[PDB]
Amino acid sequence: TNPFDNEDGSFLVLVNGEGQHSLWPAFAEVPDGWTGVHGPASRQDCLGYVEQNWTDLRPKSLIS
Amino acid sequence: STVPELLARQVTRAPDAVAVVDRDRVLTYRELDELAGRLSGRLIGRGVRRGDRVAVLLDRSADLVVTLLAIWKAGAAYVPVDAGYPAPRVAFMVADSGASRMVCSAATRDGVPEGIEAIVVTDEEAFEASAAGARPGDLAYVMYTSGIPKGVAVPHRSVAELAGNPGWAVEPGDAVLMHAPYAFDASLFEIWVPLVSGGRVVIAEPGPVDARRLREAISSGVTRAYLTAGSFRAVAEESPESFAGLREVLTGGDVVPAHAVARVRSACPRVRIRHLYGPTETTVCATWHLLEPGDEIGPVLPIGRPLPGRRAQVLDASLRAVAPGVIGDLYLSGAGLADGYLRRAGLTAERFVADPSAPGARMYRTGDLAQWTADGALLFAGRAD
Repeated sequence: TNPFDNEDGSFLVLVNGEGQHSLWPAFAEVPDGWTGVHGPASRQDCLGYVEQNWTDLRPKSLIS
Repeated sequence: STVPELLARQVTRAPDAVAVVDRDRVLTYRELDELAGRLSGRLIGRGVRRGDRVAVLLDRSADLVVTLLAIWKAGAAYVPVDAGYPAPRVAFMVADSGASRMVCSAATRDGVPEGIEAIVVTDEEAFEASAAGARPGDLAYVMYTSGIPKGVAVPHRSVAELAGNPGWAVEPGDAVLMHAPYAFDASLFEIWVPLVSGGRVVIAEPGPVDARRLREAISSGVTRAYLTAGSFRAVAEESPESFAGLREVLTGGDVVPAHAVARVRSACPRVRIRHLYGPTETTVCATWHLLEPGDEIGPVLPIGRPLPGRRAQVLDASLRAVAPGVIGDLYLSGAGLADGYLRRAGLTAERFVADPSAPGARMYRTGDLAQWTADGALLFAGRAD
């Protein structure tokens, strides 16, 4: 099963310098340039954090 | 960069070159620029501001190309709507996309939803020509892909990387046939690639392009044409000689069997055959496979190698890179990524994920399976589902 689609998987939410959010399987090392900000949690819980906390898809560089 | 910036170089270099040919209408590069400037002036005068979305409901025509460029000059992003969509689908796309104004023609005027400002492209207005100018981080278009259609928000930077890619190899003498719906991103090759290259866009006569219309288009000077996989397969098996005289035929989307390509090569030895692969989320195509004139396709048609400026990874369920000959999950990175899905941050964050090979970068999870060949091509291995 692809790790990003596993509804029973454990996931992180990551954020980069542009404010973009990413789901991430908790078993995998977080890539450079990304910071974990939520989890480990369920896939739906992680999606909820993103929906709540990512309010503008626009890159933070674009805004300023 | 932006396509308008790239387009501006061709207007400066060869202003009297042909840019767009419609049935009895021929627009030069300079004429196209001036028309787009006037319509842009109208948009600015109506209160259009940077980042606004403007829907477009037009049949393919010279007026269409002008409209897309005008929206870009006003700093806005166009939301392309096919005039043949049912009204509820049109209403949904306009509402989901956040478009407050919609450019139409007399013929399409009745398709503008109630409560949405209709802007009739052939109407004059008093506003002077004016352009705010496109910027690479600003949005360029929102194209919908499906259960329910979702809007893929693509920035100018990604459109220009695709349109200006040196691999297209489109030159000023080229003439590209335009018949794909502008609601689909194959239209980015048919419209913007030739215009950033100095060539001309040839608007196909109304109705589907069949083998006969293709032969006729070639006789009139068309040198490159994209067909959907279904259309390519039909013409290849029934009338493969109809591609004769093209410099390059392109195809992609649905599956294309190697047998279809071999039939074309046998009938048309000098035609370049290009297979395109990629989702709307990565602007038209992320990988491609080119069959040079005289060369014979193997038993399998690859999806090919990443375009210049792009990268692909094939990872296993642990996110580890696989060796050649191993089927894994295909991820696309580098140039051409969309910003994400409008109004859908969760979906963006699950499809557009952190890229372990590029600091701070994203990769798009295609949902397809692939394997590498020993020499760095990709073979499709089906959807993960």
